[PDB]
Amino acid sequence: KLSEEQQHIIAILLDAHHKTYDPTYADFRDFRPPVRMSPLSMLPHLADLVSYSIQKVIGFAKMIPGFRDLTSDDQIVLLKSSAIEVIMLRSNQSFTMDDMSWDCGSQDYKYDVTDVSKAGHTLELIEPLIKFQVGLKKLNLHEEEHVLLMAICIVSPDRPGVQDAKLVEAIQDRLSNTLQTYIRCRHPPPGSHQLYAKMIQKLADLRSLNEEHSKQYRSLSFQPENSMKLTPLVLEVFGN
Amino acid sequence: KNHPMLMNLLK
Ligand SMILES: C=C1[C@H](O)CC(=C/C=C2\CCC[C@]3(C)[C@@H]([C@H](C)[C@@H](CCCC)CCC(C)(C)O)CC[C@@H]23)C[C@H]1O
Repeated sequence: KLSEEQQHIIAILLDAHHKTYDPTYADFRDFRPPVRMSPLSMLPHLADLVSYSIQKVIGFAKMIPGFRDLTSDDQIVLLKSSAIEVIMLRSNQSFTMDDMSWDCGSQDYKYDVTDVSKAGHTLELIEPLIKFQVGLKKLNLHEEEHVLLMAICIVSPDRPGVQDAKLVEAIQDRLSNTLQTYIRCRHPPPGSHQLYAKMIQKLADLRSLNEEHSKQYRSLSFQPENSMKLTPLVLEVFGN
Repeated sequence: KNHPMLMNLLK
């Protein structure tokens, strides 16, 4: 029993994702070129890809019903904390179980564990990242579920530095109710069973990955030489 | 708070 509002919410989140996610990956040609030889050799390319993906996530977020009613400061706090997580989430669409890699339509734009290693991150982060991708991919989400999960991740009350937790919660709640009802009404067994609880668990996994990223990012970024390889938006969003 | 780029992209 999907309300008219709920069907509305889904239609908006699908369009917003379509407008901010190009399944052809055409823009990837504008990044500094990938290099798979030295140490940090994929960093310039992958920082570009991250920076781009931050812009696209910001453009998705702005379309989330209710998001615009938040304060500018709270919008900032939510994006800054969720950015890496949504990039992780949104990355699942290019992630392929065959190769255990992210496949962006080209050999040059196909990323594996070793490429991520060339970004300067350890296996301590990379291993759980790939495991995350595998478990998320196995959920086999409908695109409606996927777009809802992204929006729910962005509008989390439980983010440090939030001013209006209560308004953020009421925005999320309406997305959570929309998702729950969608799974029940639009999702067929067996795919649907405990699907919500598993989607909720991925949000928890993302938080742990986010913690580990911030740590390795401080280590990477702490050196000025490495920091120079990043983009101005990546430095503003992640830190410096 | 020191986020000019993010703020500009948001609106
Ligand atoms: C458009 C898409 C496509 O689906 C392609 C995408 C792939 C995402 C990938 C694959 C390459 C490695 C990426 C960029 C990861 C980064 C290198 C990331 C590794 C640690 C993960 C927590 C480190 C980023 C920095 C800034 C260097 O700390 C995050 C998402 C990963 C992202 C998405 O925006």
